[PDB]
Amino acid sequence: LSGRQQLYQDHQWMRDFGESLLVYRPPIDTRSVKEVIGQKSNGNQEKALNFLTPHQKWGIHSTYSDNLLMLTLGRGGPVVWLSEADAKDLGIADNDWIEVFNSNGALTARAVVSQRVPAGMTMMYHAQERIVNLPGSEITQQRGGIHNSVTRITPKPTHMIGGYAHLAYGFNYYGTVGSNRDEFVVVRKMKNIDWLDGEGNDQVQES
Amino acid sequence: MKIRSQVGMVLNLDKAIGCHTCSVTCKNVWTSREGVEYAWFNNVETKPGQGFPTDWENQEKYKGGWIRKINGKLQPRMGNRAMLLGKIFANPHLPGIDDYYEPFDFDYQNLHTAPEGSKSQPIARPRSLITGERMAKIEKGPNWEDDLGGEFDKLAKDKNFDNIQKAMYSQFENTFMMYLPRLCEHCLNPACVATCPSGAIYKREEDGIVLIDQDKCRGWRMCITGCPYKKIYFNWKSGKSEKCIFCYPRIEAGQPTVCSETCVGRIRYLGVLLYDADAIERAASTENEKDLYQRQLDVFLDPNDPKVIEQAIKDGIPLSVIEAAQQSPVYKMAMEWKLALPLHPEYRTLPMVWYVPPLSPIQSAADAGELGSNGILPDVESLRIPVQYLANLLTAGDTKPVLRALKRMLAMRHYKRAETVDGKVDTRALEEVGLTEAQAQEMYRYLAIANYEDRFVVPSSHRELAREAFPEKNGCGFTFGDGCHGSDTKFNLFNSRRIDAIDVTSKTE
Amino acid sequence: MKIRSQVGMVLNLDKAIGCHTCSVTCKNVWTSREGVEYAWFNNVETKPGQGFPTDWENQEKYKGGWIRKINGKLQPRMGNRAMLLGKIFANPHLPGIDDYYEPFDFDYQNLHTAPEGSKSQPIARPRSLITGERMAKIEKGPNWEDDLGGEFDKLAKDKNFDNIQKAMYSQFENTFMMYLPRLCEHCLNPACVATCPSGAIYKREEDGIVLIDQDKCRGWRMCITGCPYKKIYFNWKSGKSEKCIFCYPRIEAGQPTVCSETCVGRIRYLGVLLYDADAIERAASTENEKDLYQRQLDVFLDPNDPKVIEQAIKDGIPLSVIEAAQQSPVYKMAMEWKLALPLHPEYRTLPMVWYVPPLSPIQSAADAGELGSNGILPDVESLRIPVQYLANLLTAGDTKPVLRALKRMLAMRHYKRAETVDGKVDTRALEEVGLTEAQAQEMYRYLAIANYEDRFVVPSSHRELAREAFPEKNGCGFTFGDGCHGSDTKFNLFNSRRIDAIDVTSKTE
Amino acid sequence: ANRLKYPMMRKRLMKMWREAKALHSDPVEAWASIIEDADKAKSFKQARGRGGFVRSSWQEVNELIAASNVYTIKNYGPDRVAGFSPIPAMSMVSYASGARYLSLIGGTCLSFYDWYCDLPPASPQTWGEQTDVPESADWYNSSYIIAWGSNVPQTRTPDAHFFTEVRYKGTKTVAVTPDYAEIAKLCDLWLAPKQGTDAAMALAMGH
Amino acid sequence: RIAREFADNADKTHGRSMIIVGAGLNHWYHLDMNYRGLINMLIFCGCVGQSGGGWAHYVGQEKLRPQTGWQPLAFALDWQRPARHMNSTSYFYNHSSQWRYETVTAEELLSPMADKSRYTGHLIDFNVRAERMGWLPSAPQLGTNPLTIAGEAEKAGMNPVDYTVKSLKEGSIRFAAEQPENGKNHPRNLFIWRSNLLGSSGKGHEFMLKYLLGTEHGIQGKDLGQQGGVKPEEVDWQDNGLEGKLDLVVTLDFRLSSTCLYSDIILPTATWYEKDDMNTSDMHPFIHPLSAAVDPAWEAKSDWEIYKAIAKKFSEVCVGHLGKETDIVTLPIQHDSAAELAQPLDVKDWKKGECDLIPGKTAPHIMVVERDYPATYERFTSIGPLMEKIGNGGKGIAWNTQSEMDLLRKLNYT
Ligand SMILES: Nc1nc2c(c(=O)[nH]1)N[C@@H](/C(S)=C(/S)[C@H](O)COP(=O)(O)OP(=O)(O)OC[C@H]1O[C@@H](n3cnc4c(=O)[nH]c(N)nc43)[C@H](O)[C@@H]1O)C=N2
Ligand SMILES: Nc1nc2c(c(=O)[nH]1)N[C@H]1C(S)=C(S)[C@@H](COP(=O)(O)OP(=O)(O)OC[C@H]3O[C@@H](n4cnc5c(=O)[nH]c(N)nc54)[C@H](O)[C@@H]3O)O[C@H]1N2
Ligand code: SF4
Ligand code: SF4
Ligand code: SF4
Ligand code: SF4
Ligand code: F3S
Ligand code: F3S
Ligand code: F3S
Ligand code: F3S
Ligand SMILES: [Mo+6]
Repeated sequence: LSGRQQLYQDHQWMRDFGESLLVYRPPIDTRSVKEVIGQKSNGNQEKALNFLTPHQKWGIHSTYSDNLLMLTLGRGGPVVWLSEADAKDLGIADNDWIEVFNSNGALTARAVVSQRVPAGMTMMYHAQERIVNLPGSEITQQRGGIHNSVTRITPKPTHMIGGYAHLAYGFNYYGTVGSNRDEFVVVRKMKNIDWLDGEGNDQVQES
Repeated sequence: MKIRSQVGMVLNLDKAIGCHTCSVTCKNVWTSREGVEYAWFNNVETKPGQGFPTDWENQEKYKGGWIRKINGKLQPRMGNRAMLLGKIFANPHLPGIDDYYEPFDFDYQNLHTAPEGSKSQPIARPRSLITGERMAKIEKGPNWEDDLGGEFDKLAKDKNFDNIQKAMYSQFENTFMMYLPRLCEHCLNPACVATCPSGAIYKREEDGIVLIDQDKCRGWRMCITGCPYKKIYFNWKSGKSEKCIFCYPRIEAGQPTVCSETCVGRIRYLGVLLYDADAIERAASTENEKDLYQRQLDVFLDPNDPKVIEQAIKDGIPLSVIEAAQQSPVYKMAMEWKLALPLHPEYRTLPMVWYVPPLSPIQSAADAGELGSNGILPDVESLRIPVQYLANLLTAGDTKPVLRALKRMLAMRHYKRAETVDGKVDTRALEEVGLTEAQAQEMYRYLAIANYEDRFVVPSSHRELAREAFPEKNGCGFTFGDGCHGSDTKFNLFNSRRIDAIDVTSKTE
Repeated sequence: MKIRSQVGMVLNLDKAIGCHTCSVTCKNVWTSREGVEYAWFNNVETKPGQGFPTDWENQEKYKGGWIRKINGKLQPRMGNRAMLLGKIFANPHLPGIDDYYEPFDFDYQNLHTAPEGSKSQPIARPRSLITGERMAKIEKGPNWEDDLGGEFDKLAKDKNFDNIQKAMYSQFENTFMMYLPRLCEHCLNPACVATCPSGAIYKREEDGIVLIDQDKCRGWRMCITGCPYKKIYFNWKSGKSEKCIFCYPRIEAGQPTVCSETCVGRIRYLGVLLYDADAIERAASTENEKDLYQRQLDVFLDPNDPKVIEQAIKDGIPLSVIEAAQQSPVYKMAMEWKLALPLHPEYRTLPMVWYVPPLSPIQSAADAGELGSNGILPDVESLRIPVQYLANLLTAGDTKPVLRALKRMLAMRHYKRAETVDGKVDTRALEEVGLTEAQAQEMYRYLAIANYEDRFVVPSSHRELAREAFPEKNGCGFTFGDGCHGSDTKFNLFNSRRIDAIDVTSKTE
Repeated sequence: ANRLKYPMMRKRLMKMWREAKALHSDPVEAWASIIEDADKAKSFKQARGRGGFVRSSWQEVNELIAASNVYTIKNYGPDRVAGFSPIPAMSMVSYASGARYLSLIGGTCLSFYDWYCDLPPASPQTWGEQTDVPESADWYNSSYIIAWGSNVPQTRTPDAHFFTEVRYKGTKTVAVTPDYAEIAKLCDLWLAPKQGTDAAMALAMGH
Repeated sequence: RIAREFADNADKTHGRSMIIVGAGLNHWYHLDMNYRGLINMLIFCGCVGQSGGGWAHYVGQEKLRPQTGWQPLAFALDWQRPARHMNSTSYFYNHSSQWRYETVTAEELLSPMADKSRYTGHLIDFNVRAERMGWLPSAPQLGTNPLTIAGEAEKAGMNPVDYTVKSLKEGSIRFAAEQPENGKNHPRNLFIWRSNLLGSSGKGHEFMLKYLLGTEHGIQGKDLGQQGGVKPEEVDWQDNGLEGKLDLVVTLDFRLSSTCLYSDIILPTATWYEKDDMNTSDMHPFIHPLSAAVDPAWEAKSDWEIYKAIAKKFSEVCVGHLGKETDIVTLPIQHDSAAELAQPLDVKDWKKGECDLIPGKTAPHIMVVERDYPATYERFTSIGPLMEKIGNGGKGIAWNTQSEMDLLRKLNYT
């Protein structure tokens, strides 16, 4: 609008949604955990944690994720990073089968316990997808889900603004975004590890 | 005095990004065969950690390297000749497949062939490449500890934490991690060569590359224990051992090794080092292990010294090799700038793949800190990686040479910042570490800009010397099976003749 | 009806410059070994001449090719199965080394080592590569007749001068010469395959390349006589025969042959031809040899015909091969424009390397001549090379197809000159030869501009089909000597296993 | 072992497709007979993700696809046909292939930059530009760099050397990540704010 | 200390302080505050626009350098204008019915100084309003087959554009977004290529499986209706949402991905080592190619050849069903076009009678596009006449490209 780097956003919606000027805004509450936590207990402790999905080292998104070289240099399949404190609290040991879930869905994977992960957050590196080394879910009774099985789209009104100079449409130039880091999930160690494939090669994680 | 040459390698751990590209390219080219699928000639490890194979640095457990007896004589830690032969029916120290990891694959085809009406979404489960059986779970891999993967108490079993109060490092604010890529060291006093009963392992005279003769190896599997770096891997299928071959097929024509040219972080340097082979035993048997580093530097010879040059020519070193030695980035980093250090010199093998230690973020403190000798940039004393850990890894526990390397790197940074930001000449930091402006500028040229021609200065191995390159050029590669390759005597039971040789002798002299 | 594909080749003799570059590159890559030093898989001959080996086109002398018996059945000119076996102890028609030339080298080292005080300037004299003895004089070579080297009466013994009053051509003003580069024709009805008692020679199903199995060949040396083009050369050292392999290692991935990509004159074209294998015998056994050319064209199938396409897919031809066949420059020149003709179709082998005849300077006349149908450009009747000579070489003596090819080339020239010089459309010449403007423009595109992508349209031989490319990709090339290659049965006396195979079977199905 | 070699079709769909073609010579009408039948339509949709893939042929899948497209465009509208393909920069013509076919017939071409949440709406807001940034080589011209929520060595691997090398020119670097990420290994200082609260730190710094 | 050092450095070097930022900050709901925070730091220190300084945002490979050369090819702008672009977040939020489970309200995001009564409704209501005001694109666009509008307009005695505007005002024709579950306003055919939507980028994976695919899903919570929540005021509501919306899911890949596993048809495509193409990035200034080392293995085909063949079959199969049609296409007000100067001082909703429905200003542009369905293949395989008739351009500028088309006739033949 001004032809210069715009610090002030004067569009009606920008003003009314409180962003005419930059201001601090805390992570939003997706309310995806409190309605399902403890509803389908498997006997193990459950805990809510921030679910971050930074991009992985053993693939570019899901490409190369099934590549044996990447699977061999990584942890052989879908895994989730947990702080030592959180894992110990939940009785989870390194490489234990765990299940992460909320109102949106559930996923299964193995834990990577590490000191470099701060307490309160979990990281399932972006995309390890749904075709390799995933057992059945104790929550859904279906094949375990993926990292996006626990997320859901929530648009922001300020990203719908159009017909206003710099705030006008363009393919890939403006529009609602698929934000996802504010998500929280319930985490717990798995008990029954059923593969749902008729091989009769299932396991049970004790206690 | 017997001069020999070798293309040494230096890895700048300060620029290491722990990406493993080096490992994947080597694997694709050299070890994708059944039998060595679990073997990574080049492998990268995140420290603190126990590595691949697990706890390979624990020589009390694995018995690798050499020991210096009370009489001053060298003996493989594995035992002398008789002791070693007495262990041949079952090597008691041999690492098992589980010390590496059980190689696996996945049933991808189940995704394609799953029958109609499946009760659940089909999936690809793991299967062992050793037994072909279903694996209930993958519990180990060659890079299992990547980026501090595992509880600190487990990772901290790291041999290099010896003599260090490591409790403080289990605290979040004091967390640290580094990358250690490694391959065979192609040692001057290799423990592998010394521990092979068949004498199938040898160091090539012309370029110092150490190889396991695939014809002559008998599969005694003692060498695996002998190597303190555990860089020899048994091929469980062929029944013979294999190891990094320093990409000799490429080096032979002057090309960088695959892991060197494909190093994304641009941290690997290749350059010739001329050494006095006659001094190898004297150096490796020095009484104090903290003297091994300097004793080895003393075996390296000055390539610009006419005395060395003339001796080199007399000893058969090609002119192009001597020339390459005179512009060797490895010689500059190890001998001139003292930035590169050997990996575990205490094993007494006189390793030829060296490392520049890594810098790190400043340690946790009470406040934001104050300007130090280097201004806004770090002072060596503030780095978070404990210098004693690095000394255990590179200098037999002596922190002096590690501190010098790190301080010099930081000094170069201070000097360059004054130059590029303040537009002023400030040699205060350089003077403190004994560096001249010229040295700092050359260090910068090689370490920062690092042009391709400066990272790799590999001369030809001159395959034409003492051989017959003409008939070879004309007939090599026609692998019809003449059955005459590999022997000097011409007689052969199948009454054949070499395809790449001349049988009709000239009668005109 | 059984469809098969092959990459055929067309050489435009009108653009041929007789440089032999094609011969040198092939030699360097494939035949520089002792035993085949005298063998030129690709060789270029200047015509008129007798060639390499001498008088190879004289089948009455060399007994190559096929004959059609009175009962209509085909039989190698060499004799039927029993007749041929009766000649095995000493092939009575076999060409001797002198029919090619005695391979030689020179004593260059005498130039370097001549002793001080030599009475005369040292020189490098010839020596035999067969005996190693001094040769008093070199009297023959593979290209001895280059550029009319030799008396006319000698060169004119050329088989192609049959039925021609050649006296007039011995006159200076009527002199003419052309170049004939050639390799193996990789025939559809190869006489070599049919005349090998061991059955070591075969045509590859997927790409029609004809090869002599170096494992299975027993050195019966009958095939050499069988080939009417004398394109199989005995390796006097190995005791086995070898021949042009159509550079299959390159063709297999879609690359041009070495002689094709290195052709300086840009006269070689490579393109797929789909043929009905079930019609091979019917075509090759046609009663009149002047019908062999057309009978072969009838075996070639239209790649744009959905009927052929669907049959091709049913018969296993890869989609990329069918696609390549649809833009084949060879198909356009042989089938559509009728510019390319087979080499000696009367041998009845159904050759797959064809040629476009050459134009030539106008013949000697009383005056400077007058404008003809093509203006200042030549009319086919004025060309100095006798058309009957070209017909003896390419169409079993029938001048009709040769005249058509030559006239069409000249017509294109007339049409293009009107366009580029007069800026006018003149299709008079094209209409006279039955060509459309579109055809002339496409001919021009391929023959004149001749972009790389238009000269070579080679599809992949798809080595992954019906084989296991994965384990091969991972382990091919490690020639340690597993002794398990070359056989389907796994059992082997040395109790070994294939390096590039998987021995541990999956137990999960 | 996971390479796709031939065109594949869900068995239930193939069965109905071929039976439909046996009663409807025109493929558009064959498709109609299947899709307009609730039981038939449901039979192959519920088979999604439940095995049963069988080898088909390019001719078969191309006809079915074309027929389905025509039927949909004719009865509902061209915008009832859509295609999702992203990041044309990684393979320009490959992206163009489907986008061109769809655009010619009126189908919808779905965006990706916003969808993936790679679009920083703050860019259009501040500069009226989707995204335009300095090349990695330009990092070398900087004398002070903060790597904020960007895991350079892991997610910008081929360009990381510019970051590690510029340090030798005297450039100071700072890593801002909640966990001890790979990027921290390369910097002079590691700041670890609670994830999602970075704007607070930026505001205080601006202050 | 760092704020000071950062600024001091920028002052001394005239802006050579830089901030490399990524998804660690950009994937939060309030990504804009994270970014404006960093951006302000850089602007206050004059770092933007100076070599060695500025905002260095790195995420995906979004920089296709030869932009205006590629755009006409990708969206057939050489033949027809405009195409049908759509912003996917709104598209999936709508069609995979994730709005039916929304927990976040616009009300709780408003400034405390805003008139709450002026911003009531579900988040999706704001999107529908944005759509009808020409702010954002729609897909499907209208609740009636856009190929039938021109016919009805002719019978009404008025041109298609005026007929559409009149129908919209009166409500005889409605934006499809208002009734996404009525059975005619959802996508039915979806092509997926160079993407693993169902195994990677698809947020709300289980919702996509349920609503788009019609298969079992792992959703654990109740939807708005089941919770007795407030239904939207711009979108119709039904307790039992429409499931299995996609009639056909076609995926092109070289490996059997998660998306392939859930598709109806999988087409084998050529790997990057088996086809020709080009690649560029934000990271460096070089353009280089993908090349075929060997012909695609087995029956794989490049994406280009796959769609060319589909275009060929479509062109013959559509005969008798689709001919030379007239399409009514909505187009949102575009940034970098004179129309971006739409609403200067406030926001007026024509449907609320706050202003007239003026396409291109208070609503989306209403364009007429002629399509020659039988000629789809011939157009796909040729560079259209619009490059010569209209020209080429982008980012607010245009130019004549006749000389380039002349060159192309010689390079590609005609
Ligand atoms: N919670 C959460 N959600 C997030 C993100 C997050 O951080 N957190 N990240 C976003 C972001 S930033 C991105 S960039 C998307 O995931 C990228 O997804 P996409 O499916 O395109 O890549 P991918 O690599 O997975 O897909 C590539 C597929 O295409 C195949 N492929 C690759 N090349 C080709 C080609 O040339 N032709 C064809 N036909 N296919 C090809 C490939 O096998 C794979 O299946 C997304 N959602
Ligand atoms: N190896 C690899 N590289 C890739 C990709 C891939 O999948 N794999 N994908 C590419 C694509 S498309 C993208 S979008 C990028 C994404 O890559 P980046 O932009 O690097 O994105 P992230 O991985 O999400 O975040 C980077 C790091 O920031 C830290 N972080 C997480 N949350 C926060 C936070 O709230 N505040 C701060 N200050 N830091 C935080 C973590 O250490 C995390 O690893 O990578 C690109 N390159
Ligand atoms: S590092 Fe290499 S040369 Fe040295 S002992 Fe081990 S295998 Fe032998
Ligand atoms: S030098 Fe060659 S063989 Fe050795 S680790 Fe590197 S790539 Fe592998
Ligand atoms: S030309 Fe070749 S294929 Fe034909 S007969 Fe001779 S050697 Fe055999
Ligand atoms: S095709 Fe190959 S082998 Fe045959 S003549 Fe040509 S270069 Fe020689
Ligand atoms: S001990 Fe020697 S015999 Fe082979 S297995 Fe080792 S090189
Ligand atoms: S880990 Fe990466 S930085 Fe080089 S040493 Fe290996 S390629
Ligand atoms: S006859 Fe046969 S046995 Fe060998 S020499 Fe000729 S191919
Ligand atoms: S003679 Fe020369 S013109 Fe070509 S065919 Fe051989 S390279
Ligand atoms: Mo992205």
